[PDB]
Amino acid sequence: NLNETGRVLAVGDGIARVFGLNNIQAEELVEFSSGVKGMALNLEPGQVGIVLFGSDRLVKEGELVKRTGNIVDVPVGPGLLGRVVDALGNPIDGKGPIDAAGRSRAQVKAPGILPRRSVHEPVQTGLKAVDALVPIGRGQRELIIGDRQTGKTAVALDTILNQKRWNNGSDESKKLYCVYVAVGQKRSTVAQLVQTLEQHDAMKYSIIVAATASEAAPLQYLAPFTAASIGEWFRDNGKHALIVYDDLSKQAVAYRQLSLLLRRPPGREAYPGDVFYLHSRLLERAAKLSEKEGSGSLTALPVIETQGGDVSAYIPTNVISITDGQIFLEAELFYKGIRPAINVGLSVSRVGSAAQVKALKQVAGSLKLFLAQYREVAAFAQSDLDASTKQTLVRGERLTQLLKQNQYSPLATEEQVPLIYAGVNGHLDGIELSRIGEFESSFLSYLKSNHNELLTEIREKGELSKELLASLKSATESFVAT
Amino acid sequence: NLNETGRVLAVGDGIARVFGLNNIQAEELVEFSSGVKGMALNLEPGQVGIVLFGSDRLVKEGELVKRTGNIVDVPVGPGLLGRVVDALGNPIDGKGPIDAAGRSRAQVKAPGILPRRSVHEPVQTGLKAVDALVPIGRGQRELIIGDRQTGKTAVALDTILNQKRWNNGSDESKKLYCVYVAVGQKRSTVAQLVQTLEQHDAMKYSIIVAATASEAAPLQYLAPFTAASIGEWFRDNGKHALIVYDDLSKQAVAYRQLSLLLRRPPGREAYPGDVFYLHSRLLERAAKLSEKEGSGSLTALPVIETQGGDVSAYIPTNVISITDGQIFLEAELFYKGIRPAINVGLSVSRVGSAAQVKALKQVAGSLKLFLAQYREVAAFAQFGSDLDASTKQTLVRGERLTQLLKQNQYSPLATEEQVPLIYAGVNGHLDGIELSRIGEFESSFLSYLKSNHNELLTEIREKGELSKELLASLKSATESFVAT
Amino acid sequence: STPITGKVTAVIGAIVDVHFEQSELPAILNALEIKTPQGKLVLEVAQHLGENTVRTIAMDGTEGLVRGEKVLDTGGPISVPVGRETLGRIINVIGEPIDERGPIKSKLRKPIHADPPSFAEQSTSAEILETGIKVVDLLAPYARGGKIGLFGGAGVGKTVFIQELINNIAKAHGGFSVFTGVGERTREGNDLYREMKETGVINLEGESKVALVFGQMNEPPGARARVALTGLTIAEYFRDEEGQDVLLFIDNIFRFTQAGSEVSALLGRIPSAVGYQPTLATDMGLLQERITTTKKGSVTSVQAVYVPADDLTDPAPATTFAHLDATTVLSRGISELGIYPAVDPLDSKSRLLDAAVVGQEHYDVASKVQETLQTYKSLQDIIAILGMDELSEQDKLTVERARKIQRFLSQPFAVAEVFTGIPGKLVRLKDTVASFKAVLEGKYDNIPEHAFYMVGGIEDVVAKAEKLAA
Ligand SMILES: Nc1ncnc2c1ncn2[C@@H]1O[C@H](COP(=O)(O)OP(=O)(O)NP(=O)(O)O)[C@@H](O)[C@H]1O
Ligand SMILES: Nc1ncnc2c1ncn2[C@@H]1O[C@H](COP(=O)(O)OP(=O)(O)NP(=O)(O)O)[C@@H](O)[C@H]1O
Ligand SMILES: Nc1ncnc2c1ncn2[C@@H]1O[C@H](COP(=O)(O)OP(=O)(O)NP(=O)(O)O)[C@@H](O)[C@H]1O
Ligand SMILES: [Mg+2]
Ligand SMILES: [Mg+2]
Ligand SMILES: [Mg+2]
Repeated sequence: NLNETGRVLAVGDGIARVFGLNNIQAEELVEFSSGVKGMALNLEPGQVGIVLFGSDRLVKEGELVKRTGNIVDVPVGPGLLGRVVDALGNPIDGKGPIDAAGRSRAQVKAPGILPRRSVHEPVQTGLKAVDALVPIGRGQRELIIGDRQTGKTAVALDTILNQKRWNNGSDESKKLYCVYVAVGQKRSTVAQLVQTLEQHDAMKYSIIVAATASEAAPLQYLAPFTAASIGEWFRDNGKHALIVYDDLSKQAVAYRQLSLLLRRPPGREAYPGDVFYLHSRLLERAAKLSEKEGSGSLTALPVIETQGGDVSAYIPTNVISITDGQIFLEAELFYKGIRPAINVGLSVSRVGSAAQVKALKQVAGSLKLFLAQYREVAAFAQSDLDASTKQTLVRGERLTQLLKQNQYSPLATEEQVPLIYAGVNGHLDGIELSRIGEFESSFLSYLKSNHNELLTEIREKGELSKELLASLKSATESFVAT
Repeated sequence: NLNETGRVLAVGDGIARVFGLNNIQAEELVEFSSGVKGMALNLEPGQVGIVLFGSDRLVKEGELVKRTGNIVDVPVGPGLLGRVVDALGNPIDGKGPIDAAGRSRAQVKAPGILPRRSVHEPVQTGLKAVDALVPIGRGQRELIIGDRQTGKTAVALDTILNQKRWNNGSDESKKLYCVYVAVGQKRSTVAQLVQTLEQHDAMKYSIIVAATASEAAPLQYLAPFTAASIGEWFRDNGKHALIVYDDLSKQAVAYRQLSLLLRRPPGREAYPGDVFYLHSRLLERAAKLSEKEGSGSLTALPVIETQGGDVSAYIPTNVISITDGQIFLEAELFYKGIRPAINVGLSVSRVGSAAQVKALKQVAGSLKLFLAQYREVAAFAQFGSDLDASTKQTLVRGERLTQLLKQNQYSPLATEEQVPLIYAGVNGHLDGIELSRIGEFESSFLSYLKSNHNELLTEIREKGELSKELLASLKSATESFVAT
Repeated sequence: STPITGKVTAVIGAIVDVHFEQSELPAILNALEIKTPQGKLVLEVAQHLGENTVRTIAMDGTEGLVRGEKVLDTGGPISVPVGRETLGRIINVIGEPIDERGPIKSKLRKPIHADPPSFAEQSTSAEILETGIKVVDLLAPYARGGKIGLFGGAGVGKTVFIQELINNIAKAHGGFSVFTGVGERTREGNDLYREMKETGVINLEGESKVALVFGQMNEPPGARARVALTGLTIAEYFRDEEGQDVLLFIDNIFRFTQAGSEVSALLGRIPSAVGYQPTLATDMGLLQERITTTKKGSVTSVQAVYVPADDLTDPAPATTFAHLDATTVLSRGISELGIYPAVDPLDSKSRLLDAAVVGQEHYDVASKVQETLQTYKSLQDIIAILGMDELSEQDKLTVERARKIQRFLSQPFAVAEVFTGIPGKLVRLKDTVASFKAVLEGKYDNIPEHAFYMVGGIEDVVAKAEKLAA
């Protein structure tokens, strides 16, 4: 026969070389006598080069291989919300079959030059530092980057946890569905990340595509595209998702494994030439689509893991030059106790201004200014300083303190803008630096009881009246006096 | 009959590919019709891949090759004592046939988990810095690492010379036979060395094994293994040998050479993949046997040469983690007058005090930590901001302690010469004496102690442990002398 | 008897190719046997090269092998004896005894390769395992059921540390324990076996609480590359079938990766970066993911991790981090100060340090101790250059307190008496937190630095303070 079927010539190291299968398409999924699946990546004169999805102990020389006539696809659609799948769309959580609105290929063209609009709606993360200083827009691609154990996942997870504000509501255009792509993580970690969103009732609007430490490299290579196509479902259907890739470092490592084994030629650090093209394809798929396209959107939070802080490292270079900016983490800031451990000086969002709750952007155009000058007079923290550069150190410490934020407790916008107001306009300079802790708690609960109306206007109008500015001012001066 | 013979297919660069030799063992020895011997390392399907022990001008295509039926192996036994042999254990001195009690193989399983003991005997080097700071034990493996021309060989040598103290005696179980392996050294340099051994009547208890610069890569790679066996004889038979591998960096250079030419694909810095396994299996062969097995020890001093002080390069890293500690020698230290240029900061013996002599231990209490604190205060001194009575205090002592550990080449000291020196320094009897004069203190002190309180010196030696009264006599004895 | 035979067709170092009759090949990961003059030689099928030929890896030395020599298919992966019969015994990579106490008389053997538990078999618990070691229990507390790595470059104190753990944990532990020696020093193993007997943990004429699996560096890559799974399987069996608590000690897990490294090229794989095998990630994944608490029972593992060249960003250790619940980072800089254990108080982390698990006070003390030292670290520029003189008064005190704290984090281990001549002190977790709390609020500013160094609890700080002032 040999047009629909083949014979394994040899097998090892997750790769099997197969004779025939002559009608096979590049990247066609195939199936082996034993039942393990694999995909065909190299189509060579005499043989096909298939990568395995399972242990190659299952495969032997001479075995029969069957075409499935199928480019890797995945079930997509909302029947997936609250589910934990592997990279092929399979259910890994004991909850029965996925109800798929349809199927999409793992590989898909990015929305072109034409069917996009400029990013203009906020992704509100709840994190004071991020929302105020590194504003993320819908459709944007903000990159989370830092060394191991700095807090990268925490930033993403708080974005996810903060969507209850809208996802529990009615208004579609205002909800945001979460997609967490776990790559080469300890299953017990994933398990616990699940057990964490369910503890915050976030699962109901999240999807976990799981490609854990121990699974075949192809699955780890595929998972992000697989999940990409899951996101686009929402994008294409006038809705909004956001997608967290945790992490791209490990995806690149996976791609590497496949290539080297297929004996594709290596470059810098033994990555194939098209490792860039790998990640460009992925992240270019994220966008804000134009009115004609249902105006849906897909936002991207790729995670990238530096090594001893090396942004020049091969992979971080590629990815940094694809994204619209970075949220930058540092263990130094972390052990100082500044959590989130966001390096402000190094974090940018190329989208920026355009994506900020106008109200937060109103009381914070000054914030990047102050914290800039505070970074420059910082070493003066060691006896005879003039009142100007004394003052600069007075704001900075308080301001930095104000942007610490315990985990899992993201703040509502109408809850951020008061604190950032009292800060920037100098109502904390009087207060000591240790009390800035209890300040926030007591201010907000007081504002809730005695000024719930101003808070309501911010939450509703999204902007600040000349009156609202005197309202807040008065309510602050009252609380600061008290 | 192609079972026991092969014809040569191609020959070049120490390698001969060979059709036949069907019954041949991996790692088996073969004679070529021409005379030159070789070793089979790549038994592939069509053919066999052979590294030669000789030159190859003498091997031609088609020339018949022959099975020995043996794996590479050496003569062993105390007959080797005094002899200079090549990698395969052939006399190269001129003194005629080796008499052996038997033959070991070059590769031998290291003694297991089971037949061993704790290292508890000192291997006294007679090097003040070493015997107080990084004390070496009968059974332990201890790396000597540093750049080129730093004094690596010198440390090893001064150790060997010292054993005279015990080898000219009759107590077999206090004796330490030395094996010195010359790997990649030039011949004259092995000469220059056996001369010095003889100038010190040290050759009667040593065995040099030489794989000099010019010899075949295979012999270089092999020497340490063959040597390990020569001294394994001693360990197995109730005695204690000392093996100095001078030096592994070259063995690996050569082991790299077999492989690249046998065409095995390369590892990092073109080394083979298991260049670690290479050394690990050798160095594990050093051990201190249990009573059931005869209590014999074999002790290893490998040497390793770095470049530009970099210890983070491949091979040093490998061996550094294989051994029970290192002695780092440094060029900077050297040129400012610390010789041995031991780096206390970085040198360790992981056995530690277990292998120090009790007396030395007693008066060396805390010295190594203190010497660290000393570098500490001396780094803070660079601020050249005024010192207090505490820092000036420890600076004065550290400077004198530093100076007290300096030592001339070829002069290993008895324990009882070492002990009072250390005691004088530690308990601060040296602290009011000019730095340039500490030189003269040392010998003038020892001269007086021999002359007068010889009864102490002989107790320290005989007993190895300063009893409370002996601390007294010594205390008195030192004070006495410091007042001139 | 229905035995399958092949013949050796190549030997290249640790790689042995074998050829079999028509489509009748043993599958990948199967064991093969060759009956040699002394014992047998186990092989492990690695690839199917084609034309009825397989590439194997040798669980031993390949010298003396003759091409065309009969090979025998065992029919399945390497087997180990399992259960209570491995208690008190020493085992080599191929489930054979090495203690010369006769054959390991168990009812079951088990393949050393096995599949890692499904996502749905996982068990998350934030339970805390008290070590007795001040810095761990304060700053990066180890999790029962957790995984726990000990990172450290050569000779910074990993093996000593891990033994201090065994000294403490492995008594108070009701269940069983496996220790795996993966490519370490035959003599270290020797000590352990003689300690186990004397700690009582082993008893060759009665009941024993621990199994011993050894594959030290005196052994060829294939062997050093599988003995982890040998050990790990024995654990697995107590986890899943004795339905109970295990403690899995691996020293040193980096040699599993290294051994993988040493044969990679001979199996014909292009090197990846830093000359590590292309399969580093997934190979480590495929092992680590089996070492795991599941619904049937709990494992708790302590793995020493060699950090090559003291470089933490070396592909090998850098990968291992993701696998552990708690990371103890030993540092040369620390150890060089005479501060044992060499734990880096800042770079050490454990997921359990969260108020929800240890309480707020514990979390606050632990955070402040960290802030303290972080400041003291930040100021070491200004201390060098402008002395201690040129400082704010709060700072002068922060430094005073940081130095006192640095020392209170060291502690004499029992195991390390040969090094300190100082008796081993063990500290209770509540005593740790209380004393650091006290130290932090200044209720000890008068006591000299040396009084905190190499002592147990705050009792010992006072005791020493006076004993020295005398
Ligand atoms: N804002 C915060 N406040 C307090 N603790 C935090 C905060 N953010 C993170 N953490 C803690 O700090 C640790 C590091 O956070 P984490 O999200 O694991 O960063 P990461 O980059 O994902 N580390 P990893 O990906 O596992 O190498 C976690 O153990 C958290 O408990
Ligand atoms: N204690 C010492 N006092 C004076 N000179 C010494 C001492 N130890 C070694 N040297 C000298 O330094 C020179 C080189 O020493 P050496 O013992 O060969 O170190 P090395 O590391 O073996 N050099 P090499 O192996 O040839 O790269 C010799 O000429 C010695 O005389
Ligand atoms: N608690 C301690 N107290 C005093 N000395 C210690 C302690 N821990 C380690 N050391 C010293 O450091 C040396 C090395 O200890 P060890 O635990 O063998 O380091 P290591 O990192 O395990 N070596 P390796 O297994 O090759 O990485 C010992 O010989 C001890 O002197
Ligand atoms: Mg993370
Ligand atoms: Mg030399
Ligand atoms: Mg160790």
